Amino acid sequence: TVTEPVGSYARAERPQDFEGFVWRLDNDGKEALPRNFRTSADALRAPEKKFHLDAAYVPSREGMDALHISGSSAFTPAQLKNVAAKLREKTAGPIYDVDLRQESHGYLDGIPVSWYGERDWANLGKSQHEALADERHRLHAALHKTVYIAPLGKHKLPEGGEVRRVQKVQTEQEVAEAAGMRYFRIAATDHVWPTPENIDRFLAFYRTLPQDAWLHFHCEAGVGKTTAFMVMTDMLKNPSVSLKDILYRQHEIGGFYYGEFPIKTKDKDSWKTKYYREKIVMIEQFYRYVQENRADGYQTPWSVWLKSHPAKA
Ligand SMILES: [Cl-]
Ligand SMILES: [Cl-]
Repeated sequence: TVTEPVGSYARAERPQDFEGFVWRLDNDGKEALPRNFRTSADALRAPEKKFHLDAAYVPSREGMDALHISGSSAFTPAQLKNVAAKLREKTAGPIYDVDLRQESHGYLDGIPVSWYGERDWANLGKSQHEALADERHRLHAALHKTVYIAPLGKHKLPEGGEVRRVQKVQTEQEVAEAAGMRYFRIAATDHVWPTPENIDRFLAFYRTLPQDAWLHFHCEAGVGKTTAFMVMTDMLKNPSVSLKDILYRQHEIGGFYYGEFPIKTKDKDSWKTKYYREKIVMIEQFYRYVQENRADGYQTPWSVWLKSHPAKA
């Protein structure tokens, strides 16, 4: 009798110890595009040293050209419009803004902000329904109110920033439409593997997309959750491609490497270690799901399949 199965370690943490306490600046808006902007049409570059990968290896590009996905960090309304434009030059299908942020976020006076709690876990433990409700109330309560927006610096604590009386409030859905992009929200928690619920929602969403749909995934930094869903999409759309090729190419176009590697972590980041290891196992577990469930068209949802086929540490 285990309390929390592999893939659900975060459930053991206490949400009450990571409540939001400040409006974090998601992007200074100085660049034309958000950080870590990348597409499946991009050329593959040398892997990062930290992952100890074979730089000489040439991963398969089978399906890359048809994959039609991209990723990036958070952004300003203007940076998103730039993304939409760049993507429109690559496709004629609907471009989706896939918001993988569980944390409450929005735009105050056009400034992209989020209600940050330690580890960005201000909405940890909440269902998507509750997280969105919190976000809706907080965004609305900020109108005509004085707010403190600041970027995080020393030890993930507010550093400088600005104070202003909000005159306009917008949700990402609104900003997404303004850029001519469809919107789909997946309330996934930062630093951890997406819950069975997050993936169940994404999978149902995937089966409904038209053939020419372009998915633009993004989170706060655009590395962790963004690469995971990019990887999942790659596996789903290109099931005949090996796990190695998938992980290598998703990494070499600007994403994170979700395979095994010497996980080195700072003393103040040691809490991340087990989550990184958990994600490596779950990545393999998802790959197994796709291989064993594509034949009948995914009749069995991920959550259900995962319960009868739990992963090992
Ligand atoms: Cl609920
Ligand atoms: Cl993440």
